[PDB]
Amino acid sequence: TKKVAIILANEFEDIEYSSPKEALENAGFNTVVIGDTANSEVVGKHGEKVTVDVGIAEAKPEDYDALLIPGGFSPDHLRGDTEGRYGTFAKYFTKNDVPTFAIDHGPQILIDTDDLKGRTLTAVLNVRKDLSNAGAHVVDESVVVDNNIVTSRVPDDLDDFNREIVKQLQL
Amino acid sequence: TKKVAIILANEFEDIEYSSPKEALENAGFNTVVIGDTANSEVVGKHGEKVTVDVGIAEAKPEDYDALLIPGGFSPDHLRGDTEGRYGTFAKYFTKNDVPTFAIDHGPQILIDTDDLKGRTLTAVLNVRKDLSNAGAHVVDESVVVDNNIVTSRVPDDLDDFNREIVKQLQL
Repeated sequence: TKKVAIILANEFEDIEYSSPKEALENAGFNTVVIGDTANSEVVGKHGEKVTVDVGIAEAKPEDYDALLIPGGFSPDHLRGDTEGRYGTFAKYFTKNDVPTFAIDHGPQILIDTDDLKGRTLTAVLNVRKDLSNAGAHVVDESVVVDNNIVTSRVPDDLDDFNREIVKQLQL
Repeated sequence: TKKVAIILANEFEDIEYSSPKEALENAGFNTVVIGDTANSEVVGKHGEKVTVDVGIAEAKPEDYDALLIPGGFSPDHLRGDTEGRYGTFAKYFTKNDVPTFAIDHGPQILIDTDDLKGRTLTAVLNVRKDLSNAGAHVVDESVVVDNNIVTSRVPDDLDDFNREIVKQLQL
């Protein structure tokens, strides 16, 4: 069975967690929350409470068949890690062409892989300039699929996002 | 006289608004809050309420002698402006070498000027990579002064930040 790593800090956009999680699980895939401390709780911008399954220090990226990065301010928090561990984690996925799903602010973590040069991505308007500064070809579409990397901008994009991420994993 | 434009959205870091505002006003300078709509109220991430003085649609950067950008998630919201009007507002200050003060996440708005290449600044760890990708020389110091641009990282830097921003205006 295929299993998706979801990297999560506080103040994630609740629905950008719950909606892709439900779409993946409905397609038969499992999901695992990776955050600072196993068994700690992170809380969405709108109060959703999620328990972290696996600590970032223990997580083995090769265990997972895809990476999901919900938006809101969770990505910004993750990029506060003094050792940059979430960028390093994401880099396994970008370096090995493993399905990598990132919505809204989620693509901010992909900047930290240094692997975006010549990749085609969208994201929330707020961060598009930083994606372009990281060398991405940035567009403004509801979903963008560049081989393994699937990106979307906002919660209104979820239908399109969800349908692409599940297709990616079916391969 | 001397008037400092403070660009502000919801979820600013309260003290990064109030402490520089108070230093500037102690030293005899006026502050004007620039936001989406004149006379509306924005609320800090710890609850502080601020009235917007001047709407970004009306505001003319030439009218001001400095720009102050408090951090928290305010800069992120401002960068979400559909027409990019807060970046455009900042461009006046960076092009014309007017005193420009940004703390914590505040330098994220300076990215949108496209004027950071070769400039030296600091910011909160979370956004340094994006400043480097924008061509800035990023360092980790409590306050950095590059001609007109004064930056700092976190609220603990505020004594150093405040000293430098007031020194700019006296000069």
